[PDB]
Amino acid sequence: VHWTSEEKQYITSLWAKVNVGEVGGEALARLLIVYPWTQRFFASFGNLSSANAILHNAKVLAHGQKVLTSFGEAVKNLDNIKKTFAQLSELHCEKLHVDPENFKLLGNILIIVLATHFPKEFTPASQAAWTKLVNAVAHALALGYH
Amino acid sequence: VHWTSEEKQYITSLWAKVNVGEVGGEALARLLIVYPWTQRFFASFGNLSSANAILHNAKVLAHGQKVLTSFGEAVKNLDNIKKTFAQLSELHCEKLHVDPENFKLLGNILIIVLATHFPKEFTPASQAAWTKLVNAVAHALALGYH
Amino acid sequence: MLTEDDKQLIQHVWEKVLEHQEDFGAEALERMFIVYPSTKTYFPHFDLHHDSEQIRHHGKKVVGALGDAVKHIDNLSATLSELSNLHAYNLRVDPVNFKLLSHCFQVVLGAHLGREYTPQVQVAYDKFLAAVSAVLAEKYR
Amino acid sequence: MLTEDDKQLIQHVWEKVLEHQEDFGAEALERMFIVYPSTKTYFPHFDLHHDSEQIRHHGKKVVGALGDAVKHIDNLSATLSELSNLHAYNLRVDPVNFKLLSHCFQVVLGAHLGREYTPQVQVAYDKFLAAVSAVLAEKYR
Ligand code: HEM
Ligand code: HEM
Ligand code: HEM
Ligand code: HEM
Repeated sequence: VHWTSEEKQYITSLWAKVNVGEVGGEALARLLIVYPWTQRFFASFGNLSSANAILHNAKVLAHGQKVLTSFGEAVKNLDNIKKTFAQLSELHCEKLHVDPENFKLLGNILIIVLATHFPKEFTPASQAAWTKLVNAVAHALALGYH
Repeated sequence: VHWTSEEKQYITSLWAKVNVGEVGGEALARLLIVYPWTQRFFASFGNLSSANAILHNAKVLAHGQKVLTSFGEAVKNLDNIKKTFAQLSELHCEKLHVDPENFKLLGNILIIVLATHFPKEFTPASQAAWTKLVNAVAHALALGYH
Repeated sequence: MLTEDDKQLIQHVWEKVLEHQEDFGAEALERMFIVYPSTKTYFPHFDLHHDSEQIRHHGKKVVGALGDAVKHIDNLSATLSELSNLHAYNLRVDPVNFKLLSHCFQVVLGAHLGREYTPQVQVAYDKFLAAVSAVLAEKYR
Repeated sequence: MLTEDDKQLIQHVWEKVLEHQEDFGAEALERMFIVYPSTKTYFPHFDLHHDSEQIRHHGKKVVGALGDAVKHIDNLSATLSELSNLHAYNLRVDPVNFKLLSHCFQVVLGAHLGREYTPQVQVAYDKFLAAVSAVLAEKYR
């Protein structure tokens, strides 16, 4: 990509205030609830039979924390995202066979979650930078297919 | 990408038999007919008011020939596609503002057209190689956005 | 399909939107224009500066149409017929863009409701906005 | 929507398909498995070698269902209700894959009709397959 000082600042400044556990659990729960076919990949996670069950699922929440921690690795090294996710790209593509379209859906969910958590700071400009971020992460993970 | 000898052969051997003018006109006409919103980008092309009008539109046919000739530049240099289309990427993204999803739709149309023209040679294996090709071209053109 | 629960969650959030149709609409549009600049090419006749008169008035119109959609949720196709012909035949709007505006509208809702934009409310609006989008693009199929 | 012309073009092509349901179905499935290998993970219980008994029998079932869809084209949701529950609730099929199989089916049609798979026939089948796909995934919305 091509990061401007302003974009990097919108990303790092907001991330420093992010409750990774809360935001991560929210993002994954919403993925499973809003796009139910994604539950196919989490059979070992136990009860996912309802939105309430998903929101109270310890494994879903813990996994969401690990996923957002991963996004954090993109935030911490904005110019080397493709490289940082090469490993995870192989996992999701070669091992799990997750269609790349879902990487974009999760990214969209994260944008909405960030908006619910930072109403004043998540301006259109901030959204633009963060959308560029989630898209870069999705692109990096999809490389294991292209 | 990562081209195997077998894939390169499926591509070069079939392309050598391709009537670029016919296949190109067919691909573009089908894009405009099957996905009508794409007509937005061809206002200067005259009458596109019906499938028959589109199929008899000289400019649509001529433009399709130029587009398939472009695909030919990918076929002729399979290991340097990203580079070959960098220029066109700027045109479609920065100048024309064509959403990248349409690059994939055109690629899909080309696959179907090739199947109608080469029933015996377009085996599932041949299709796999050609799909890898149109996707690589679409990916290269979309880089002007990422 | 949209359940009775979905409809109630939608209506509860919607009565807040109707109080500031211009503000909400303009914010959704501006986020789309800034985050997805390609969409700006559909509005060359508009002054696209922040809070321009054209953006605010159009924002209100968009919200008004969504409001009508909320009312006749069981009769979407018929209710938005004029608008579906407009977006498909006149404007030739790429279907992908309906998803972009829908997403931006959800961001506006999230920012304004905060804690209250729960996963259940998100599902309800995702279903609703997706249904509206399908209708606005049905003249392509 | 599907016009009377679309339906006639569809039926003309379809009576040929019904003569070799197994062959057509198996070819569409095999192209999907080879071109989009990720889809193979939905069939771990199947021997996926070329022309396997499981691929041919399932191919016939898929074509049979599409055939029923052709018959009750005005009542799709109701006609495919059992199958929509199956693909959404039991199989959890990713919506993207319906588009992949639809595309592969079109390739099979193109290969078998050659010159006769005109842009008009393609439009008709694209509309038809898209409608069927929307129904098979409607339990997600
Ligand atoms: C594009 C954003 C995504 C990122 C950054 C991401 C990151 C990760 C990471 C870091 C792990 C390893 C967890 C660990 O260390 O235990 C993981 C696992 C996994 N991911 Fe993702 N992921 C993403 C999207 C998705 C999507 C869209 C799906 C499918 C709906 C998915 C399905 C899975 C599955 C099934 C696992 C295995 C975990 C287990 O079995 O416990 N991921 N992901
Ligand atoms: C991804 C496959 C595509 C390739 C390889 C491609 C290639 C090209 C090339 C080489 C030109 C320049 C023609 C010349 O030399 O005069 C061109 C022009 C153009 N393309 Fe594409 N294109 C693709 C897809 C698309 C799509 C999907 C659209 C939108 C639906 C589009 C819209 C246009 C437009 C509007 C022009 C300008 C031509 C004019 O004004 O006469 N292209 N393309
Ligand atoms: C939530 C989905 C959408 C709804 C409900 C909607 C609704 C409307 C309505 C009601 C109008 C007419 C306003 C009037 O009569 O003054 C309109 C106009 C228009 N829309 Fe949309 N729209 C939607 C999405 C889009 C998208 C995605 C685009 C493209 C990015 C778009 C581009 C336009 C344009 C260019 C006009 C002309 C307005 C003018 O010239 O003032 N719309 N829309
Ligand atoms: C053209 C759209 C589709 C139609 C009409 C369709 C139709 C059907 C039908 C009728 C069955 C039941 C066969 C029986 O009763 O023996 C079935 C089963 C199944 N389908 Fe689909 N299907 C479609 C798309 C897909 C897609 C896209 C996938 C995923 C890649 C998929 C995966 C499956 C699986 C795993 C089964 C279980 C079959 C078995 O165990 O034998 N289907 N489908």
